[PDB]
Amino acid sequence: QWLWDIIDEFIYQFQSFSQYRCKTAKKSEEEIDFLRSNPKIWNVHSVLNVLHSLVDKSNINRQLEVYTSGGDPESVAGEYGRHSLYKMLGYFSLVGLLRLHSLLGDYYQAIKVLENIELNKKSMYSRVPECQVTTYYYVGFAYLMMRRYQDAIRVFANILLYIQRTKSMFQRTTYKYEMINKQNEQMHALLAIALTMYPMRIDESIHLQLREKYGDKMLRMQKGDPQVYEELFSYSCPKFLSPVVPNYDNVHPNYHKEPFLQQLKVFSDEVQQQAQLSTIRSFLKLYTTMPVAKLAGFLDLTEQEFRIQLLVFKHKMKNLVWTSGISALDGEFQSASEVDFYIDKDMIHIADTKVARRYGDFFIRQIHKFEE
Amino acid sequence: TCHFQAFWQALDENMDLLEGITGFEDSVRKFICHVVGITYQHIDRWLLAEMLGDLSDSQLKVWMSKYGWSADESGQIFICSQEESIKPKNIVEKIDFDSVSSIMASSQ
Amino acid sequence: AVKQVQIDGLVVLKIIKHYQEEGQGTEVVQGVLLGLVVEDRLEITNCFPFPQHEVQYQMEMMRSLRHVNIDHLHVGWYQSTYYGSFVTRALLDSQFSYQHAIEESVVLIYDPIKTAQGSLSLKAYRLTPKLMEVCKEKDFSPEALKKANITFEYMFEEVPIVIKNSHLINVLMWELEKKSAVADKHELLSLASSNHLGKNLQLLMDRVDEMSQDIVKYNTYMRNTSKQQQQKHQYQQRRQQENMQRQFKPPQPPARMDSLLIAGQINTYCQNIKEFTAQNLGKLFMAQALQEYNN
Repeated sequence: QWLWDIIDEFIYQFQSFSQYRCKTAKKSEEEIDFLRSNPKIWNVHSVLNVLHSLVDKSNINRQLEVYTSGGDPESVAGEYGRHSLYKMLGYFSLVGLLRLHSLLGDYYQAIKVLENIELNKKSMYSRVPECQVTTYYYVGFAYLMMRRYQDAIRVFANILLYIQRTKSMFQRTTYKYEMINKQNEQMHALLAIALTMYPMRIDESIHLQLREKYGDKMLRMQKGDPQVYEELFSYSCPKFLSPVVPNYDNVHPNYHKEPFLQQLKVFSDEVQQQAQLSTIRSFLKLYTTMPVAKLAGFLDLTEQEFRIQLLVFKHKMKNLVWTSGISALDGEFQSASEVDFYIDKDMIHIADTKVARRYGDFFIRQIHKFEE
Repeated sequence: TCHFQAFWQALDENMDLLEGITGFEDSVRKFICHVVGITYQHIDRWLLAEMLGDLSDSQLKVWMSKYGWSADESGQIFICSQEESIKPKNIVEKIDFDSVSSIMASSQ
Repeated sequence: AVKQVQIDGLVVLKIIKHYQEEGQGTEVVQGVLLGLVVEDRLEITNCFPFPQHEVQYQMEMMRSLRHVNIDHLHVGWYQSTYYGSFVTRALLDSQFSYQHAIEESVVLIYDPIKTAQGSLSLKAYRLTPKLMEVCKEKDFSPEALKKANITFEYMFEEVPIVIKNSHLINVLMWELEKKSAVADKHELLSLASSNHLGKNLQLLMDRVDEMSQDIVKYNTYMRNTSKQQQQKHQYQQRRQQENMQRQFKPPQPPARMDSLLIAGQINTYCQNIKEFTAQNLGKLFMAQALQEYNN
């Protein structure tokens, strides 16, 4: 207990948000002039959705462990929000991509996200920095499971622009820069753990001491080890649903692990499937041009039971990606370049320091007129 | 992981819902003629129909007339050229006039 | 202040004439500048230079300029320097000498090598009033430095130059251009300079090593004071416990006008080598269009 007034204080406002803002608040003037003259804080409309997103995850784990079917904050977040957020005449505020990341976000607690190109299209307003960290991490983890892996370098590079120019000034992240920037580079490095070794997107971004901490992990992938499905799965384990708090822990019947067997046990068996491609990619190309004697020379050099090994060499070569045409007369395999890219961060680091040289001069030129 | 001896020759066909859906053979081989086009430039048609689940040449030429396959004989099969999938993301990638002129206007 | 500086044609060609004959290896050579300032525009029509060694030389020529009915009112003084480095205490001392007689005064610093590789470098800069402020009270002291605030953007403000002539010079420009040998203008688009870039950066590196020298001792001045403040507060707790039971020099810092002089000198490297940067990169990128059809 001690958390039941935490929901009940804020959901009494969240009851009103479907009531006021969808039904009647297109010509509502009297609540507006209360919010201009009385209070001291101006940013409550970004407080009132996003702190309500926090407090409902605090009570989804509470209610779903006390009521399975038709939970009450499953009702007030899920069954009230979505048509009430977008559909009305123009809410000329910062809520534009904010409300769809609730609408995609409540489409994301249950795993059924299929909608990436449709919400890409519909936006006419600008982006919030709180919006930008969640939306590449949401659709990139969607593409981590929906396996657009050659564009997964593009989605997780987009989040890592890293120019903060810090704005705190009263907790405006909220609580979520350092945790989620830890998150999005980790699955990015776990992309370099799963999809070995095509990025070359964390090598030019960050230092090499952190990349060797995963570097201990990714060399376990290659020939031999059973924990490589497990280190991929357990480091994603606070990232699948992210549950925050139980209020009642009674294990006689548990009645909280039945939603855990919903997501977690069936999500783990596909992490065994993730490093299977890494066992297809367990020969990095060191010998890539062969005769037909050295394809069968590759059949016995990889493993025993060499003839017929082509029934399991095709199992060793075909998971999503592998491209070479084989000859039968002269036996020529083909060779696909692992080729270097070149330094574009010399350009970007001019733009890193030129925004910093102007802004260190921008903020502190006010200082020369604040105190002198 | 492309196991087909279980799928076509060791399949337990006791359930009628496999024929209860229409065209399961034409759909799942449409998955399979798609995936072979990446991986071959020459394969014989004996080893082709073995991994396609034991249908004859009386139908093998019909399904290969659909999907851009020619039988260049004894035994090879024409999908595509050589030079597409060396795939250079090459060394010669460049910096253009307009890609740096954002910064070139302010230093000048 | 002065918002505009403007030239007649006679000042510049005699500015070349003290580079062209007089000193050739590298010489600081210097002059006076001349003109009247009609309101909001400093009009330059003349100069006469000084050899490499004064006011008696300067004032005797003033009668000579009056003898032929030519304008004789001293506004400022010019100086030739090396590649980017003109900023010294000696010219700024010799500039506030002329900021004091007339309220508007100028350096047009003529750099003959930046012209010979490229764009015209005369640097027509003027003194900011807040750097006029600190020398009139003569407090080169860090306590008034922050109240009479000097930070390095208003360390030398720049006055833009607009070229002016009579129309008979435009006759003589039209007269000369026809009757001449064909002097092709090709020397701007040169597309090899790495020692013009090299000595630009090497003269920068010794001043940042001079700047590294200044803040390494600035640790030691704090290492002098951080011991001595606690040692005297140890002597506070030493001597105050003494008189209950019965009943020195602080250091100077490095003198902070040189630390502002090095940042404004490194400010001269920063504007020019990055203006040098796209200058060569423009002729590199037009040469991308020169190889572009050739297979």
